[PDB]
Amino acid sequence: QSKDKIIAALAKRNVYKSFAGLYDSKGNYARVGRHGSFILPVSKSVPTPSLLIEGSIVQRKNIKIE
Amino acid sequence: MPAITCVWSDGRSDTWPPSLKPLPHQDSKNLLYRQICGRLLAQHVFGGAGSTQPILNQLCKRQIYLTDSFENYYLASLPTNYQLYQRDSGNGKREFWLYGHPSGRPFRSVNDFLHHLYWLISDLTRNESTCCCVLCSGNMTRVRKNLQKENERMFHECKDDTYTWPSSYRLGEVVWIDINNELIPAIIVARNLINYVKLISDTFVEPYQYHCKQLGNSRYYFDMAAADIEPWSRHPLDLQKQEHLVAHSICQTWNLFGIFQPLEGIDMEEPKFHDENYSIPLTVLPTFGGESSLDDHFYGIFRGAEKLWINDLCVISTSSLPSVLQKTSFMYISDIYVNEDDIVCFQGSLWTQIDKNLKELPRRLQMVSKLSNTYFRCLHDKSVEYVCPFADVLGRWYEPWFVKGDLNYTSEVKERTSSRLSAVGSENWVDDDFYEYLLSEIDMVSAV
Ligand SMILES: [Cl-]
Ligand SMILES: [Cl-]
Ligand SMILES: [Zn+2]
Repeated sequence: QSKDKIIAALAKRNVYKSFAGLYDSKGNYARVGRHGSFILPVSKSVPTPSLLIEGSIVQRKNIKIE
Repeated sequence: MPAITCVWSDGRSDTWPPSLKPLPHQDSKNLLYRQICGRLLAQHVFGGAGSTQPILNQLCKRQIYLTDSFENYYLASLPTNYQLYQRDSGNGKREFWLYGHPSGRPFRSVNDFLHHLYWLISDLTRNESTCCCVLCSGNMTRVRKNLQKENERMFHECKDDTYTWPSSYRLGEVVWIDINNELIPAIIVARNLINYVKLISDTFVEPYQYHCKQLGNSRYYFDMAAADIEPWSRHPLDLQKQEHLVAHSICQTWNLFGIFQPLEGIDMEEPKFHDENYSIPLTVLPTFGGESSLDDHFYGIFRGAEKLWINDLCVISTSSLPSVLQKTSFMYISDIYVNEDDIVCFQGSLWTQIDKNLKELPRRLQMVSKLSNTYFRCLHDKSVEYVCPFADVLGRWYEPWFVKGDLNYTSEVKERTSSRLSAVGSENWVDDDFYEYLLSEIDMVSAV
C-alpha cells in the first residue's frame, strides 16, 4: 500500500518508473543500413511528424470553444 | 470561462430509459458534471500525461484567444442525445448515470464517460476501436488506457527533449558521472524540473536534477547536475576494468521505440488557440493511433549511449555527400521510419553552424542563438529534405556550451534489442527502493 503513495507523489513531480523505449512495446526486422551510402533529396510535401512536436502545426479536433 | 461544445456525437436518444431522476441542463449537478468534463477534457486535449508546458509558460509570463487555466473550462452542453440522471443506491451513495452510448448502457461515473468524451473530440476517423472507455473496450479498457497514457507521456518526453528542455541528458542514456574527481559510468533513470530573462537562460542550461544508476554497481546517485555529467563519447571506457563492461555492452545496442501513424495533411492546421494574456500557442495533444503504408514510423531510437528523437538534432557522416552539403553540422530530424527494405531512415534538413567568436528556426536553435555567439543556416532549398540510413547517423548534436572539449570516442553500434531494459539487463537496473529514496531527495525542491 505504501508503494502506491510514493509513486503517486513522484507522478506529481513528472517522475515515473517508465519512459519511452524502456520496456518492449509488445510486452523484428529493422536494420542499420549501409554506411557511406548516398544521401538523397526528397520532398517536404506535407507537415512532417517533427512539427507536431514543435507545435508549429497542430492536429485538428472535433471541438468548438467560445 | 471558455465553453466547450462537441462537433459530433454518437449518442442515441432511444437508449434513454432503484429510481432514476433526470438532471436537466439547468440543474446545479448537471452543471457540475459538465464543469468536471470540461476541465478534465481541456487538461487532456491541451495537456495530457507528462506535460510540463505550464512550467515553461509560468516561466515566460515573467486564431482564438483563450485563458490557459483549464480549471475554468466547462461543457457548454452535453453531447447531443446524451441524458444525465441521478440514481439512488444497499450502499446509499448517489450515482450519476449518463445514457446515450450506442450499446444501450450508461456511464455510471463522470470518470468513465470522460474517456468516451475524449474519443468523440479526438478521433477524427470516428473509429470505435480507438476508444479506451469501458463501453467500447470492455475488458481491454485498462490496457488501452495505460497505452494511451504512455503515449501521451512519450509525446511530452519528445517535446521536452527537442523543444521545452532540450539542452539536457535523456532518460535511459549512458553517461559519465564526475563525483569527487571520479569518472563513474551511469545511466539516467529519472529526472525532475527544479522549482524556481536570466531565469530562462539558467533553466535552459540546467533544467533538471538527474538521478542515476551506476553501471557495474548497485550504487544510486541522486541529485546530479549536468555540470557533473559528460556524454559517453567524451571519455574512453577501459577494456580491462571489469565493471566497465556493462556500459560497454549497452553502448553497442540500439532499439526503436514509439511507433505511430503520421497524420494526413487534411487532419492538421495552424495553431488555433493561444494564450489570451500572452499569445502563447496552446499545445494540442496528438492522437496518432489509427490505421494506414509499408513504412513504420517511430518517435525515436536509442543509438548506443544516446537517445534520439524526431524533431531532434543529430550529427551525420559528411563523407559521401555532395560538395554543396559538406558544411553540414547537423540534421534537423523530421521523420524516423523503417522503409520497405527494412532499413531505418532519418529524414530531415541539413544545417551548418557558425561561431562568430530566428523566425524560421526551431525554438531549440532560437535559444542557442540568444545564449551564444552561434549562427545557424540551412544548406539547401527549404522545400526539400534529405534521407540517410541510421548507418550514417553518428550521434546527438549538443549545444555549443554543453561539452568543453570534443567527442572522438565513437562506439560500434551493431546489436539491435527490443528495449532499453533488455540491453541494460534487469540485474543492472534499479530496484523499487530507488523511487523511495528519490522521493525523499526531491520532496521539497522539484517542480510539481
Ligand atoms: Cl522489456
Ligand atoms: Cl446538457
Ligand atoms: Zn468509448
